[PDB]
Amino acid sequence: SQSQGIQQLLQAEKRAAEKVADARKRKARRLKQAKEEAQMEVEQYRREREQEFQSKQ
Amino acid sequence: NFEKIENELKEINTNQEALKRNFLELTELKFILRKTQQFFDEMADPDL
Repeated sequence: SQSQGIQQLLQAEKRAAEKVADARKRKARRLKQAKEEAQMEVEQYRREREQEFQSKQ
Repeated sequence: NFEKIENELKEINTNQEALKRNFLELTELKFILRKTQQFFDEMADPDL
């Protein structure tokens, strides 16, 4: 019936809303991971050149 | 006296026009609102 089908459509759009929300969540998580991973590699480099600086000393 | 008589007659006439113009549309809106509840209430257990 038309009413039931269209209500099922409202459900379909709520599904679409869920999908887009999932996309945004993935993006935020991935961006945060990028930030942290870059910071950690930076820490590795910082310590490495600290060590080389002390060796030259 | 007569000038005011004519003025107020015309005022009431134009007011009737405007009021009817608004009234018809808002009444049709009332009816659509009423029937759309039946349209919506197939499985409307959730809030919206």
